[PDB]
Amino acid sequence: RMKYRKQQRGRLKGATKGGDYVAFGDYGLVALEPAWITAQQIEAARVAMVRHFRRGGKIFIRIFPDKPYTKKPLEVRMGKGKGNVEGYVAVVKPGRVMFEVAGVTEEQAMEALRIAGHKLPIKTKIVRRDAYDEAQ
Amino acid sequence: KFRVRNRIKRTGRLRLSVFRSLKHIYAQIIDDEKGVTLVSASSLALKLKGNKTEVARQVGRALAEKALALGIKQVAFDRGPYKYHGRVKALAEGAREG
Amino acid sequence: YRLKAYYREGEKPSALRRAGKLPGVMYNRHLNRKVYVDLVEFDKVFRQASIHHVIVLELPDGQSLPTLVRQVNLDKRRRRPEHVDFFVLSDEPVEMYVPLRFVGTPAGVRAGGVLQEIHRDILVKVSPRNIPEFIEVDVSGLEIGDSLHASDLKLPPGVELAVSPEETIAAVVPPE
RNA sequence: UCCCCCGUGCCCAUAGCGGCGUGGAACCACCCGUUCCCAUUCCGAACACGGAAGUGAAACGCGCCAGCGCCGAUGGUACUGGGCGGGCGACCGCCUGGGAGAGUAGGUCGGUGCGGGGG
RNA sequence: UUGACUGGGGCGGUCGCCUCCUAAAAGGUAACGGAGGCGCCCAAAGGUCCCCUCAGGCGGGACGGAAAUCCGCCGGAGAGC
RNA sequence: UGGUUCUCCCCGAAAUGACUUUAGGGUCAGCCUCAGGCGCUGACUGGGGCCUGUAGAGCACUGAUAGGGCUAGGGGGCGCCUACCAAACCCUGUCAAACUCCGAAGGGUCCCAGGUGGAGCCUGGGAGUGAGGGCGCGAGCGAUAACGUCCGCGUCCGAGCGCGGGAACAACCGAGACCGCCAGCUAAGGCCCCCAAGUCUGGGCUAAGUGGUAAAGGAUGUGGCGCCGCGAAGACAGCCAGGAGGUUGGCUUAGAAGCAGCCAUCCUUUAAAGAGUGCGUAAUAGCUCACUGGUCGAGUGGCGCCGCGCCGAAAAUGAUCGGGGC
Repeated sequence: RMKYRKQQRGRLKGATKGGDYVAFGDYGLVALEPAWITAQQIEAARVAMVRHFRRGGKIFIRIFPDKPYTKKPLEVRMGKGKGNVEGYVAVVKPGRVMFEVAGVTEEQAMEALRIAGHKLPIKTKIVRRDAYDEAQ
Repeated sequence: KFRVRNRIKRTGRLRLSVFRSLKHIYAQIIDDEKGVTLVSASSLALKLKGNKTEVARQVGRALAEKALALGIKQVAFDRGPYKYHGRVKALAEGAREG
Repeated sequence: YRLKAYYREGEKPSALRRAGKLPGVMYNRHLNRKVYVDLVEFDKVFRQASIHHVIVLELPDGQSLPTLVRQVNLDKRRRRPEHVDFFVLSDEPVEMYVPLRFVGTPAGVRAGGVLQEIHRDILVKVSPRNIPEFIEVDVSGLEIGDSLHASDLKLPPGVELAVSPEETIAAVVPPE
């Protein structure tokens, strides 16, 4: 909700930023293919997330739209598009961890995310943890 | 703080860096671009009287001869906090003018 | 724990990676060497050992060095280690993260609400001769309210917390 | 030769901040005064002149400390001149040279020419 | 005589100059691509010499906002131009 | 706009910039050719010296950001209090063409060298071009549409619709055609026949005619590797038999007393342990193991990456991988 905007499409090269690590939560949802995820999609996932286990734990959505997706009105050529119209999106490079759950069973957690994946226009993978950290 | 550096505005080589203490005044001829000093004329770190101004002169005469001796003349004055006033080198010899 | 650490000569990191090895490096104010292990090896150890407990490497020539893993790198696409820097311990007081355990069950069940491991394990200055396995968290008397952090831990001897102190190390929050 | 100190330049934070004791014989400063020179939109605060009684408390100088700051490898990757495969495509990969940024180990409370005064 | 551009023409918009970006680490670089200015102003807002150093933040202060003016620390530039 | 007449030889473009009542026209520059003149200075390469601000990356400024912490202020009863509704501020995570603490490869230029080339440089005569196009890589516009559209570096076509391959086919792969030969070696791609040259020699995979070019998403389709159980505390499949007692605790009980729904997850006690996964109505009342003996005496259940394949798969004149046929 700010700054001067209606920006350049730009492209998604290798996913040099497609691969973080569960930061909070317990289990997670990492992306396999690069893409633009419409807020419309995030919610549509998150919602079903919470909704899968009514009155459950916590949901963390690390990805976040901010890129304005413009579009023409159904005509020809003459200056950038009315822009936005539908809205904004976030850019996901294969490997980024989109959503992550916690405070619940793996049977409940794992199965929860699985659904989300159906909402997102990508191919996903689910992860656990115990991996990366900065301890000794 | 005083960022004076009234100097720094010295481009024509040869600097007559002065320095007034609270009893003794020191003057010094320096070559920049090649950091080194040549002529020197302190106040009491020399000897002479005990009167600032009075001294401030006989202390400059010092630089005169001393300098001229090794082929020095045209130069520019100096010292930043200086405040061109009491302390003085109003003396013959050096073509530093003033 | 322990596991062979075969000396890295210095040729084709991928060659390893791909072959079966796992480039690494061991160092301290004194030592600094190129090493390599084996996925299945390192994994089987770290997966459980991580970097909370001591690791001793068996160099092909007698050597038996006390160490810890300061950092491991990942190949973004499909998390798989790429490199590893080993901290060859000795005696000087050293820094390191030590695990924490949240036992019991703080109020947060009637209406729900679950905690949030705000700092699974923390770093505290300590001398090697003493290296606590994991530390305890006597929290269970706080609801959606506040949370604990910094000096709210029975940090045993030689455990001068090495943080702020102020790092919120835990917190309980509402459900969905 | 090696110490101490007053001027100065250079490197341009590894010399910084903040702590901790020290130095007054010399230097330096603060001090002693406002008659003269000259002073502050009002103040000798600062500029300035004349004096040296008192002081090292300020300020500066010199040491020690790592808590902040600054520096910071090696490894390893990202990316990449050039060359080149796979797949329908979206994209993935190799060969040959180059090679960070972050982060780790760790380093640092300076270094160094010139001229002076003192043992 | 009743202009040109123009993802046909008309309608619409535009037409010179300045500044970012696009622009792919020398320059230069398109599109009816993204985004803003100019068609003036200073007789001091110009010379030179000599001085001073900001904005903020924190306390403390009669009237006094949440910055009127004062005093005290901190603040290398985020003010000014 | 159309037309422009004999022959051979040599070199050979351009479809860009600027200004144009200019936009299918023109002037100058750029690229071409000829003459003369200067002679190693050319392209490209090696070694040095600076310039740079992209790719990556990073939040130190500009902004944006999810969660927690702390906390001016601001709602709600109103003092205490209460969910980040929420300023700054600190963490944890991040994002950016018009952000940068940082920063490559690379590019530009100067010097010293290499480099005799249809290289260069100077002057002058003659031009044409100023309608490009495809492909690859980097970006805009588009819809991460177009044989779309604009630029940037390169290339090929243009002018190489001359030659080999790709079934056919300007620009994809190979390669720059003075001419002749019933000579040889090789490119690409090929070697079952049409159709030149292996039905060549090992080692594996696939049974769809896949190969013979469709996606999310699906399935004990196959073949090869891995980790967790756990099997004389000898069931993994038939199979016998109990199908335990306070369990029949919660709103709603009209009924939860698993076999309504939100609150439990203790106990008694052993065949063992259902805090009950399951066919129901009015609960309840019955059924099978989710546990255990007898024989039976052996590999069985649970997840996961890899190779190939399968479902997902509907269009119009007769069909087919170029065909035959594998």
